[PDB]
Amino acid sequence: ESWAQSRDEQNLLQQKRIWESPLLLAAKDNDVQALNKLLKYEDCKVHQRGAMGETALHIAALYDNLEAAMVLMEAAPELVFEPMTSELYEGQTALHIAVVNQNMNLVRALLARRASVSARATGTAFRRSPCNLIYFGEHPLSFAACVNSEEIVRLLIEHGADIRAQDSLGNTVLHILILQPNKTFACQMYNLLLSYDRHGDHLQPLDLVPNHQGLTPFKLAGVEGNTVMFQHLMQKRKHTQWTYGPLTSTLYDLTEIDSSGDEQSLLELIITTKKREARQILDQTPVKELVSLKWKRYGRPYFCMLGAIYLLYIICFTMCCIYRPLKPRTNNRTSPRDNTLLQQKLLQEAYMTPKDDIRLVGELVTVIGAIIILLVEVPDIFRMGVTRFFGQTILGGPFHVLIITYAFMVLVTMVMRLISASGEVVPMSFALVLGWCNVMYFARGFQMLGPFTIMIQKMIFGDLMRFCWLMAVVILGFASAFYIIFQTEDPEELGHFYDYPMALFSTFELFLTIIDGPANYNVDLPFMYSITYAAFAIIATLLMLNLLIAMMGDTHWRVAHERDELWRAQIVATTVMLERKLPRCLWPRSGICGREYGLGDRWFLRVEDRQDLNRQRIQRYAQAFHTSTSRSSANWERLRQGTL
Amino acid sequence: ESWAQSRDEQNLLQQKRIWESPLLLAAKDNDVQALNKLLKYEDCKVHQRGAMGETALHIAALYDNLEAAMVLMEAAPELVFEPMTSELYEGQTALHIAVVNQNMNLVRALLARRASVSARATGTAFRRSPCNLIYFGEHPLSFAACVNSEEIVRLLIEHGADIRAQDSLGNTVLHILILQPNKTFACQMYNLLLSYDRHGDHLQPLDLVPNHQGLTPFKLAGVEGNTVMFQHLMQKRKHTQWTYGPLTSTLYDLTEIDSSGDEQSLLELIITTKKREARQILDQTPVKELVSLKWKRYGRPYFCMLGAIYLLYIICFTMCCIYRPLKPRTNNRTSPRDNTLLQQKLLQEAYMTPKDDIRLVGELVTVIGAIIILLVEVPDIFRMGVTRFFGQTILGGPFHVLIITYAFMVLVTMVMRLISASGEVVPMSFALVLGWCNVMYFARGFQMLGPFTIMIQKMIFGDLMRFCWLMAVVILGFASAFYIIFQTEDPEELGHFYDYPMALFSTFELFLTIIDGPANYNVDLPFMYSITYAAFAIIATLLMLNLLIAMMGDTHWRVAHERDELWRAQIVATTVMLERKLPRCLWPRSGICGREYGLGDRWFLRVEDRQD
Amino acid sequence: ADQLTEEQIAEFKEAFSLFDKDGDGTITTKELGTVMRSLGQNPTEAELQDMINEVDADGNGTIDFPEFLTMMARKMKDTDSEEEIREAFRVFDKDGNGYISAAELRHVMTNLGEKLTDEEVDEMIREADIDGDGQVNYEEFVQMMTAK
Ligand SMILES: CC(C)CCC[C@@H](C)[C@H]1CC[C@H]2[C@@H]3CC=C4C[C@@H](OC(=O)CCC(=O)O)CC[C@]4(C)[C@H]3CC[C@]12C
Ligand SMILES: CC(C)CCC[C@@H](C)[C@H]1CC[C@H]2[C@@H]3CC=C4C[C@@H](OC(=O)CCC(=O)O)CC[C@]4(C)[C@H]3CC[C@]12C
Ligand SMILES: CC(C)CCC[C@@H](C)[C@H]1CC[C@H]2[C@@H]3CC=C4C[C@@H](OC(=O)CCC(=O)O)CC[C@]4(C)[C@H]3CC[C@]12C
Ligand SMILES: CC(C)CCC[C@@H](C)[C@H]1CC[C@H]2[C@@H]3CC=C4C[C@@H](OC(=O)CCC(=O)O)CC[C@]4(C)[C@H]3CC[C@]12C
Ligand SMILES: CC(C)CCC[C@@H](C)[C@H]1CC[C@H]2[C@@H]3CC=C4C[C@@H](OC(=O)CCC(=O)O)CC[C@]4(C)[C@H]3CC[C@]12C
Ligand SMILES: CC(C)CCC[C@@H](C)[C@H]1CC[C@H]2[C@@H]3CC=C4C[C@@H](O)CC[C@]4(C)[C@H]3CC[C@]12C
Ligand SMILES: CC(C)CCC[C@@H](C)[C@H]1CC[C@H]2[C@@H]3CC=C4C[C@@H](O)CC[C@]4(C)[C@H]3CC[C@]12C
Ligand SMILES: [Ca+2]
Ligand SMILES: [Ca+2]
Ligand SMILES: [Ca+2]
Ligand SMILES: [Ca+2]
Ligand SMILES: [Ca+2]
Repeated sequence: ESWAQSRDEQNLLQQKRIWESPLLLAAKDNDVQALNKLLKYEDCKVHQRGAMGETALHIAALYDNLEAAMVLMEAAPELVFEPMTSELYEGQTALHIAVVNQNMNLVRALLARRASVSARATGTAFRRSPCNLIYFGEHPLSFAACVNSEEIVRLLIEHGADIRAQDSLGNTVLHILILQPNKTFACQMYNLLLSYDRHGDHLQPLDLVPNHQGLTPFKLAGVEGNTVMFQHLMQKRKHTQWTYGPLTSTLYDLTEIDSSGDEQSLLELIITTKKREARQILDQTPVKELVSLKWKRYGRPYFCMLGAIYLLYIICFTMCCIYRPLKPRTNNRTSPRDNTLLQQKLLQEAYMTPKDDIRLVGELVTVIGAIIILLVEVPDIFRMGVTRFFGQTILGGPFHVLIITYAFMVLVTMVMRLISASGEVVPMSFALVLGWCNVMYFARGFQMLGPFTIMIQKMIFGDLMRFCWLMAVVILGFASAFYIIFQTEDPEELGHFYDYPMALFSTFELFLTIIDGPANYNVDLPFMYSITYAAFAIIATLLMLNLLIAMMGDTHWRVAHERDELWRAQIVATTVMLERKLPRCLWPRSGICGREYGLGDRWFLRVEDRQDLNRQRIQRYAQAFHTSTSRSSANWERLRQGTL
Repeated sequence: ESWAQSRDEQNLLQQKRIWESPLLLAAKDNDVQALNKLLKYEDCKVHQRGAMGETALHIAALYDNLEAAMVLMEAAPELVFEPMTSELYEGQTALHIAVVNQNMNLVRALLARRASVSARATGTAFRRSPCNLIYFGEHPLSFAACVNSEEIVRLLIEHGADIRAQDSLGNTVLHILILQPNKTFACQMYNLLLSYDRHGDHLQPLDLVPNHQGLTPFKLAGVEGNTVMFQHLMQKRKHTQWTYGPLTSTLYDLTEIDSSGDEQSLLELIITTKKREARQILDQTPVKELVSLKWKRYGRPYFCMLGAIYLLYIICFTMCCIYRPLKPRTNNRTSPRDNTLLQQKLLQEAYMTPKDDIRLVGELVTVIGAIIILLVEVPDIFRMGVTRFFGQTILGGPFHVLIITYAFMVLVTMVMRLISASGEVVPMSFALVLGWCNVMYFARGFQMLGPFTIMIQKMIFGDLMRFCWLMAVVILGFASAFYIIFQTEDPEELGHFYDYPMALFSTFELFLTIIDGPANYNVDLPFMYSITYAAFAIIATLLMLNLLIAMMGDTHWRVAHERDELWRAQIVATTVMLERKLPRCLWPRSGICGREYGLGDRWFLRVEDRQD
Repeated sequence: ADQLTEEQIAEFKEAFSLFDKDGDGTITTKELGTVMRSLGQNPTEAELQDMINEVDADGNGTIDFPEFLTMMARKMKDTDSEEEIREAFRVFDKDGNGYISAAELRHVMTNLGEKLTDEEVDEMIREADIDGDGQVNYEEFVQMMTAK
């Protein structure tokens, strides 16, 4: 936060040093007459600095003064070199500024003066951060490729640029074009920059070299959500086999998409990244057909066998909690005889009958099942991460936690059974509601139940959590109000509020209207009570519980095409998980191999389709070569009013 | 599923055989220089095959090489014949490929070489399936008519095509034009193909011959939902009588629409098909006025007389269940004296008083009414079907099942009364809630109650069924949790959870908030209970019951013009049912006959309107 | 051809694509022959030879995308649009493909209330859809503003 305060003080100080210098001020406006008067002096300070460590040539290039800049190069040719020496704009030369301002004459004048085309603008104002508004790169070729100047890119290559210039992030030129906000003009430059490669043997062509994260330009478009760049890179990886009328048969290349992937493959990059714009690549031309062929064939049957093994596991655990051992109460009821009702307790040497030998089999099924959970899930938590990015995988989220907490509470019950501890009701009654509500994990493989389980999650971390802060405000105010009213009275004719922990649990239920409400009709209640309960029932039942339904109802139609995009991404996350953990004897590799068909060793997936025949489009571009309704039109005027 | 895996292996193998053959590769690109070097040899394998059983001429026609294809015809004229011999593209000749690629010079070159214009592309890649992306037909005239090339259609007729070419489905050329995805250009070809008929006497003109399902081109547009082709075929079947200013009086022909229909007529085809695009033909120009004249005149009064006979039937059955015989308890209360409250039981020789002779009349009304249901409904289930397509008629759906299950449970009660079995409460208490909720069938003839009964059905098989899977997950988790908490305690001060069948029935009701909630306030409840019930009431009452109202409220405005289209189709299904089962003494035939007006023997319906 | 905005290049890119039915960047006389036969015309082999050779600056014999972009800027019809409409379209279009969709008019209408059914979203599309792909262009988007 204080860095932006310090960065603003740098820019105001730079304007101070220009006004307080006769060279820098004259180089700022244009003052071509004033430079000849100063530079003819003896000690006219040609290597003068500023706040950004800039010279007079950096100023003349920044404020776009071609006439003043040539005068500085004539009187002092050493200023074409010597970049800025500040921390912020470190390494930025005068050639960098002329390229970003997209000047054509000043760049060509600097290249005649033997400028460095391989300098590095390695300051903190050019690095990829959310603080900086731009990420252009480090090299002059990277600057010219991002401001969309094809003249300067062609000019820089002819003067000996390097096409394989890598940053401090490792990004080449082709990686930087993907990270730009103008998708369409980045495609036009991407064809240009590969066109001037054409001799890049190197055992690495050009667009296959990765950055320091191991990502090619194809996979970096997959992570960053460039839908436009992704479709442009599909042109290289398809082959049209035959065109039979309105029917083509293309042949996509699954060598960087399919998750056979001993390396990190594209379906793992998209499904683990946090951006909500990368999940739109799951609807493109090779990826949508790849997931469906995995899910229909081998994804759904293996997911419904794990849904039936887990369901018979949690029935076997349930009947060990129903038939758990109990003996009648040993000593006495003599705990104070008006508030005790427990009459059985836990047994120590439970296994001494044949009916408990069946249960011992059922408990060893449970405990072995609780170890297997902590061996397939915990060595992914402590190994692939130190719990920094485990929370939201996609939005899938809690079912990692609910299956760890289940396997913990079974093993707590194992400890309390061996040492014969007292209360096993507490570790069990967590382990059942954690156990059965984890069956909701297996409702993502059914289209009926899929998008509904996402809306349960988007209410708990949202429109139910913001209601439970303003519920606990209310039922602390009224429960402490109802407590002091019945504090001075008789706690057996109306005992909803005799303890303060009980008064919090009555008012929590009167807010929810699940218990009835304090009324006796034989004895005179306090006169203050009927006032403060009629005040309570209006802002509990008439206002705030009818404001959840108005708020959950408003949300449910707004996120109603996002939860359908979230469900199609829960299938991809499930499919990649089932592909990784299962052995290779099951789950054959997707696509057709190419060894016995003369295509190499890579794996292909063909897709045929019937496209169209749209006459009005194709006839308009052909001549260019030559040698229900009523309320729809109401909606467009609603858009014209909104636009205006 | 494995067929598409096998079909992909065929296409990759075809590209292998082309590259591994010097003839087929040279015929692929164009290589007109390379063909003259190979074909001048002695054994240059002119009848060479591939994966699809194709020749070099099939390859040159597929990749659109006019120059290479003529060289193959000069060096070997036998390749114009000899179609593909694979299973997938069986029978496809080289003329078929030149027509689908819409080449004009290659077709005319093949017709000079005496090509077969009556060949059949009878492979598994041309049949009408959801696997294939196209259904073009079998004949070259069928191929040219579907890719919209009027030049090649005129070219094929002049060289002796057959205008009545029928497929393996029986479809003619005019049937295939209806099944195409471009509706407007199919209308333009439909006029062209009839124009070249013009001598089709045959005792069958051209567009009256059916396919192997008995459907004409007019009725096939009705089934498949071609609204554009349906309005185009109405031009033949109307007659403008007079035009009086802004007022015309047309005269539609009800000879293939009206369900007098000893054959299968168009109102039965639309109302039984599964497509949701065929129900838009119920709003067109002769059909909308035909249904309303049936429903207002003879459809609604006969449906409200069956609604009043059935209502007095289910009152007569109700009072036989109220006045059913009971005697006081015979032996003892001695079943274990803390959990028994029943104090009457069923009588054996019930009919021995004059007040039960009235009921015997009322029960014979019921049982005879239960046989008549199983004689007008079961001989349509076992006869017209083996229960393959009984389920969703339109969406009407359950009322077939609820009236069979009612007539079954009455006859179970007849068996248990004759053999004097013990429990008649179980077959009756089904038969009443099945009996009275079937009165909701008769709410489709009232516009107030019509579209509301459809929304009850579209929630039960939808937004209530997906909630009851995630309700039974919750009330198995908490009911097994609440059971073990009160398992170690006293089952009379708070006995909501003493049995496991009772703990499932308490937590089902605490989820619905219909019973109150376990609270005693005299004895100390378990400390774990107040935690796990406050956890329960948040995700039962505050979350998930307020998420039905947010979900049923979101659905109700999305399907709010579909349920109005579903109601206007429930009237047509009711009208056709009432027309079929009632005799001809009632229900006069719709429209005006034409015997005494000089129009033939067919039946007409005039509609006048003010246009603009 | 450096006078062309972001939305025109996105229109002309797929316009290049449905000519080129082999998945590269080369219009041979073959692929323009496959188009002109599908228009019902009889392409003269001299006419197919001329139209490629007329606009092919490099001399390879195949029209690529910068030559198809150079030709289309010659044979550009016109556009004289507004600042307010173009800034509206670039915000409405989210992924930047040069096209507003049926999935992207749901977002604009949810932004200002306006409960549409998914049928009524497609009923908005077909009114602005001049040519037809189920998408509204930038040229079609301008057309639905200055109509009044
Ligand atoms: C002892 C006998 C009866 C065998 C019992 C084995 C199964 C009942 C257990 C053992 C390991 C379990 C699996 C361990 C890990 C996972 C991953 C887990 O993944 C998530 O939670 C992803 C969603 C998220 O990001 O939260 C879902 C449950 C699952 C498949 C579990 C399903 C149930 C399994 C197969
Ligand atoms: C915004 C509110 C006013 C909505 C309008 C509803 C009124 C008709 C309700 C709400 C508040 C109620 C009052 C709240 C407090 C009291 C005091 C209450 O106390 C007594 O006089 C009897 C003593 C006792 O009840 O213990 C009697 C009912 C009464 C007048 C209630 C009568 C009905 C009132 C006016
Ligand atoms: C002694 C006397 C009173 C006998 C009783 C005769 C009537 C009360 C019964 C006999 C036949 C019954 C009919 C048999 C068949 C049908 C068709 C049935 O249609 C369906 O099942 C709905 C169609 C769909 O699923 O969409 C609705 C009830 C109805 C009219 C029944 C209404 C009640 C009827 C007229
Ligand atoms: C009908 C579907 C679509 C809704 C979801 C099913 C379950 C969530 C509900 C509905 C039917 C219910 C069952 C209907 C019948 C019974 C028998 C009945 O058990 C008893 O005999 C004990 C109670 C008694 O004896 O009074 C009550 C519990 C139970 C299992 C109910 C438990 C909760 C169930 C399974
Ligand atoms: C999601 C929640 C946190 C939103 C806000 C609601 C809270 C104010 C509720 C939810 C859980 C409730 C607690 C659940 C369990 C108990 C134990 C129970 O206390 C007893 O042990 C019995 C009373 C007695 O000591 O006599 C009732 C109070 C208390 C703390 C409840 C007090 C009110 C709490 C904190
Ligand atoms: C306190 C003890 C007794 C029980 C507490 C229950 C809580 C912790 C459990 C039980 C029910 C669970 C929820 C059930 C359903 C969903 C929707 C799913 O898409 C993500 C997980 C999520 C959001 C679960 C989160 C954790 C949850 C709220
Ligand atoms: C278990 C026993 C006692 C109860 C029987 C209830 C069942 C058989 C009955 C009661 C109410 C009935 C529903 C009532 C309403 C509708 C809407 C209608 O458009 C189609 C039928 C449908 C969907 C019925 C289906 C069957 C139904 C659910
Ligand atoms: Ca109540
Ligand atoms: Ca090409
Ligand atoms: Ca070129
Ligand atoms: Ca878009
Ligand atoms: Ca368009």
